[PDB]
Amino acid sequence: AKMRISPELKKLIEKYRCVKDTEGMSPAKVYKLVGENENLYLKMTDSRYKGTTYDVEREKDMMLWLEGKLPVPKVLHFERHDGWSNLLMSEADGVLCSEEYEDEQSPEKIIELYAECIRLFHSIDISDCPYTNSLDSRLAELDYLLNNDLADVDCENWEEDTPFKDPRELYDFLKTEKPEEELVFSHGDLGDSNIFVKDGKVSGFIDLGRSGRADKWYDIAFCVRSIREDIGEEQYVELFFDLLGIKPDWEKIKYYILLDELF
Ligand SMILES: NC[C@H]1O[C@H](O[C@H]2[C@H](O)[C@@H](O[C@H]3O[C@H](CO)[C@@H](O)[C@H](N)[C@H]3O)[C@H](N)C[C@@H]2N)[C@H](O)[C@@H](O)[C@@H]1O
Ligand SMILES: Nc1ncnc2c1ncn2[C@@H]1O[C@H](COP(=O)(O)OP(=O)(O)O)[C@@H](O)[C@H]1O
Ligand SMILES: [Mg+2]
Ligand SMILES: [Mg+2]
Repeated sequence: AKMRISPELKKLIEKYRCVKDTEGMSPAKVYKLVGENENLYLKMTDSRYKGTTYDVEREKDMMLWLEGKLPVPKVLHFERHDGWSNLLMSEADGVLCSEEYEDEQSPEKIIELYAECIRLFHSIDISDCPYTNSLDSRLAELDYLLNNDLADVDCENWEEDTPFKDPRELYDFLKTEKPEEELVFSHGDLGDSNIFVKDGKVSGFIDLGRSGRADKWYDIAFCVRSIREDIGEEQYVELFFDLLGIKPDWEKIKYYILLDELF
């Protein structure tokens, strides 16, 4: 248990000036490798999350599968060293969505980007998708996290509208209100922190440990959540739906939003 990376990987990143990310809120460790000819990225999770949607090991699988289907990083190196899952990947092409609009009067551009991701997602053949993240599987995983204290139940940034007075109240609810599901490709954590844009078009997706099959409303819900907080104006949510060309199923949007609360 040397705590981190193997020798080989150490040699591989030597040439680069390692810069530790400070944005990622997951349990994973992220490092930007500032190189001469390019930039590389190293992401790693410890053994506690092995098997879970946090496991970069799983993230690596989806990264490989999605190649030639979505703009994802190139899997440059992967290893399981000392109970850790370490992934070396290519820098996402484009500009981090969040950064690209971090301060602009571009509400419409954001919404457009979100709707493009959704349509784009729907066009992906999940017939051979490595993982399935159905509600059943997710709740089983949530249950696991809570039992092993792998979830931050006290100090997380919760929605101002989450009723529940404790973890199990919410778990129970999710377990009781499971909505009907209609599998489609799902990112798992669709936000301006995991999406890249270029020339006003999506150019890349990262953070894939939670990708796989799941209901259509999952990602839709995530977008709505960002939108309502990052651009206060009920009117901009209606536009997002106009672009997706569908009516909102509020009951399901609320559900998937709550589902993400303990992750
Ligand atoms: N625990 C680790 C996870 O922490 C965040 O996830 C949390 C969301 O950030 C919270 O939502 C807040 O941030 C949204 C932007 O996404 C805003 O729209 C919203 N108004 C805010 O309440 C939500 N309540 C809980 C969710 N677990 C990271 O995103 C995710 O990558 C990381 O794995
Ligand atoms: N391949 C990549 N190219 C560019 N930036 C990346 C890449 N991988 C990670 N990052 C950067 O690091 C941040 C955290 O990485 P992410 O995979 O989202 O970890 P977490 O699961 O904690 O959110 C991202 O918001 C992004 O800024
Ligand atoms: Mg992320
Ligand atoms: Mg993540």
